[PDB]
Amino acid sequence: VGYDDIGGCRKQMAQIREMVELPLRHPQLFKAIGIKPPRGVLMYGPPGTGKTLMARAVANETGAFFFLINGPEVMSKMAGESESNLRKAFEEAEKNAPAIIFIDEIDSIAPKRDKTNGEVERRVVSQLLTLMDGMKARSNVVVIAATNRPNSIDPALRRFGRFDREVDIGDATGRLEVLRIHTKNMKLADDVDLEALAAETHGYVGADIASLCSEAAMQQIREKMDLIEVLDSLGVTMDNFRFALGNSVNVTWDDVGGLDEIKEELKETVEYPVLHPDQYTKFGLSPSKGVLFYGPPGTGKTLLAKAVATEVSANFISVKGPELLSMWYGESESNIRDIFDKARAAAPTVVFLDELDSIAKARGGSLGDAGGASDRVVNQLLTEMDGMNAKKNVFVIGATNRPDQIDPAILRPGRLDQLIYVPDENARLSILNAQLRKTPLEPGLELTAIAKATQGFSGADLLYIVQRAAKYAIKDSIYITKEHFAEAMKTAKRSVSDAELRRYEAYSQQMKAS
Amino acid sequence: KQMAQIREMVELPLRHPQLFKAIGIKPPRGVLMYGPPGTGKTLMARAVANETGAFFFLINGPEVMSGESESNLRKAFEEAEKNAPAIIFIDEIDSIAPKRDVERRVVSQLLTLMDGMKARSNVVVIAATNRPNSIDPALRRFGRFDREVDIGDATGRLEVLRIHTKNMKLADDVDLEALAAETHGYVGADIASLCSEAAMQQIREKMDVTMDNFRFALGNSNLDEIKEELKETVEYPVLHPDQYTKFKGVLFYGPTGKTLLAKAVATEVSANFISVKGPELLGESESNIRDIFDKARAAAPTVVFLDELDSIAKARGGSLGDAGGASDRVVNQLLTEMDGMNAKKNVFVIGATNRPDQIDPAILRPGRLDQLIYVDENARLSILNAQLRKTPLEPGLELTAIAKATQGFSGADLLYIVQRAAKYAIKDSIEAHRQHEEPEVDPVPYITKEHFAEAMKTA
Amino acid sequence: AAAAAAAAAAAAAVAVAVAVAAA
Ligand SMILES: Nc1ncnc2c1ncn2[C@@H]1O[C@H](COP(=O)(O)OP(=O)(O)O)[C@@H](O)[C@H]1O
Ligand SMILES: Nc1ncnc2c1ncn2[C@@H]1O[C@H](COP(=O)(O)OP(=O)(O)O)[C@@H](O)[C@H]1O
Repeated sequence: VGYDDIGGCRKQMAQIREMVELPLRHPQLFKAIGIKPPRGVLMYGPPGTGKTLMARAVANETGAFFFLINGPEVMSKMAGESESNLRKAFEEAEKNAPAIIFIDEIDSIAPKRDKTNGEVERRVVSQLLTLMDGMKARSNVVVIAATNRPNSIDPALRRFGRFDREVDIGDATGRLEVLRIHTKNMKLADDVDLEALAAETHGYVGADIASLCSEAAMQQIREKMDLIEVLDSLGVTMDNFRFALGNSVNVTWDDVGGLDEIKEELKETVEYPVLHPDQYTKFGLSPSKGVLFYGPPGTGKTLLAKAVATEVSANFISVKGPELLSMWYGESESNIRDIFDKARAAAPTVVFLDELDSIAKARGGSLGDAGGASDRVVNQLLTEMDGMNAKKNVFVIGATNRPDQIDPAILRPGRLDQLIYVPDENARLSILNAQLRKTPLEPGLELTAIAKATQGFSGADLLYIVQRAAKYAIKDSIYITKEHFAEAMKTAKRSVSDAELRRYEAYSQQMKAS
Repeated sequence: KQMAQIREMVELPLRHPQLFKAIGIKPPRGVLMYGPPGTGKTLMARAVANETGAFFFLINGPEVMSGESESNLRKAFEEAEKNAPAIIFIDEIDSIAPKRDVERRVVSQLLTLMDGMKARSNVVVIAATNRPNSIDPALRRFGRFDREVDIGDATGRLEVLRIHTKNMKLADDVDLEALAAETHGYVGADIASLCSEAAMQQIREKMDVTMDNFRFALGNSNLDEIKEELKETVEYPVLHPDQYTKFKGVLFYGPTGKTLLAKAVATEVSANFISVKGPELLGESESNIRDIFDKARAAAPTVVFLDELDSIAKARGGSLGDAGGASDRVVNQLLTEMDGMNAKKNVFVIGATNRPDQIDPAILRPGRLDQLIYVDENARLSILNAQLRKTPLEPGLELTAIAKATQGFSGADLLYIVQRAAKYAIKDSIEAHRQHEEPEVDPVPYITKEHFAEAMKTA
Repeated sequence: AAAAAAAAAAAAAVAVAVAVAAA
């Protein structure tokens, strides 16, 4: 491996490269300044990011001796053996030449010395502390660590002289660079565009890209060997990569019908900050984040959220309202914090909170254990949405069918500033057209007549009618005919009543008057 | 299909390495073999080792220990890399890989030795296992083991028979097709034990191998339209979807044999089956339904027979309590883990109930579970004749009187009637035996009509 | 002549924890 085999982690890679190589390339500089260089690095990030690859690349680029120590491997049940293993490893590393020690997964062998109960763990922790710092501890040898959760480590280990430097190894350009470097040794094709790959694989850590490329290359030969100069004109195409991706929703601005102004507003407010950061920096202002949808159920709020999430390269984390509450003390707030930490850990990201009426509930006062739980959940949500944060890129999108039961602290501007109302036959025509995109249609059917007889149906009702028509067509087979629609139209539901429509109209009128 | 897959995976990266290099993909190098025991994974390994003149360094699981297990692993890998592009067979990997949550050292050695294979090595590894769950995901990571096969018959059984018994002075009146047909669940070694016990019984016969030796060696070893549409409908749904492409669930309700019909599905449908009771699955109460449906979607196709649906759904509505909150979370988990089933993974949920009133209309909706099968004298006669199959019945007895007298009953209480008759006959037999303490082998060998007429009193 | 040696390292125990329910 080499420095050219690393992409995306440009700044941290450069920092580690200089801090490791400057002592090695020439120690005269540090002799002149009269200060010893740092001799420890704690890498942290999700698994499969390239941290051990970076350590190996640095060790290869320099005259070092990469020695790998695994966490679970060195720990044993025998008394006074794991400590002997660590001592032997350090003696070996220091014996031959100035080297790099990469001890992987230290969190398994650093349980904070308070939450642990096994004496071997504390003993190996103390051995590590003595080896890293003490009388003639280290003589021209550096240690590198790796973990997923850096919090579960001894404070004594995160000190200067042991792990004085902490590096965060967590984007589009880095992903494209990894795609380029992972396909350098194979002639794939002439019409394969990497922009779609860098935009579609928006949730890949970086070690999954190698697996994706290998899988596509293997499947290309798997599909090109059933029947079989053969070596000529070999390589992967777009189809193989698409199949590899198939082996996180499938919508693009088409499955939604009507609501043109709402579509345009969402598209602008979501795409402007992502496409033009330079313009906002020039204007020196942040973008709006929050949007709330309210109206009758089954209107397409989830569909709209998916459709505005898909065009950008952002992730999508959808969570139901009551899908987080727990009977325990502090579990719901822990779940909320984990959700938001994940959301802001992969920027950009759009979070779709469904059924806010279940979470917010207009806390007020209830005088009960459920009341206290709701109060704590609401306060945690308020702090996470707008509190002591950085708000790099997070787009919280709300969706409820009873906005009257929401406290006026989440509807506040800066959290859910946009109060969008989601409410016709012309719209129903577009809905039917978008639903019947890939279907064998009859020239004799008139969708206008079908839409004319709705008079207050929802998109769920239209999908139900389409499903009944498809069931009738499959029953006949075992194109869609008009009599299936004729017989399916009589069995309408119209699940949405009239009083709730009056309530929504009153709420919209009050909001407009406000 | 599995033989063609493993034949491609052992021929194409081993005979045309240059073509493999030309594609620019260097991943195929590790193959895993899981499945139930007695299916032929070791037989496929022996066939691979005897179809190629390449080197074959077999290393079993617990034969690696004696710091010399690492030396043995390095010795085997350098021996397989030094000689030729070849194949290594590691049988019973569950002893070497203990799922990790000197074993840690040998697992780390196998990890760093499987990863350190370059393009000029050109060796692949094959590994067989019994259980598919106690394997490291670090061993199942991308780079070592990614292409696993799922080896899940009478022709192969006839082949194994013709392989084993062709080295003996056998007989002149044998038909091995009957021995391959009547033997159902044997695999590999049990047929060898069958031939060995046949030889032992022949030696026992000629001391004080014909067909009869093999015969008792095998014997001494180890609602018509409703069922037609239900079986026919299930078959059509799980059949080819090309007709469907050009163009899952069910519910029982009634007063009759619904769980009996689910048992008949579970035996004779040629598909998988996973069943849970009603309140058996009560964050852990949602995690139970989540990993039950994960086990369902992993073994596609399958049938998830949810017995006694009312107890689970309860028509969530408003209850306003801890039980109400648990019911709402259970109903939401079931709905959000059933509506996410596409045409892929083809699971099928079968429900049955006594009270159809208390089921949730949110679960009786179209698009999730729309069918409604409503569930007699002839079926009652068939149930009584099927329960009394392996029973020494009295010859002067008709069951049409029990069929005509019992109208709104069910199969479980019919079983209760037969069991009470057996209990009364056993009481009569033990009373006659203690009174005798000569009559025949049994003073009451068959169940008379008096036992049925006394057992139906408390039915 | 050969000789033997004794060794007794450690074992593994199980703890029990208490949780708090917020109804
Ligand atoms: N930034 C990167 N550049 C090139 N390859 C990468 C990068 N990140 C991950 N990989 C690939 O992922 C594979 C394993 O990643 P690794 O670094 O072991 O994961 P982890 O970060 O958990 O240690 C390597 O073979 C490497 O090719
Ligand atoms: N305007 C629309 N165009 C196309 N499909 C729609 C529309 N509105 C609703 N649907 C369909 O009806 C369903 C609505 O579900 P969902 O939007 O999740 O409920 P809610 O509207 O209460 O959030 C979706 O599966 C969607 O396909």
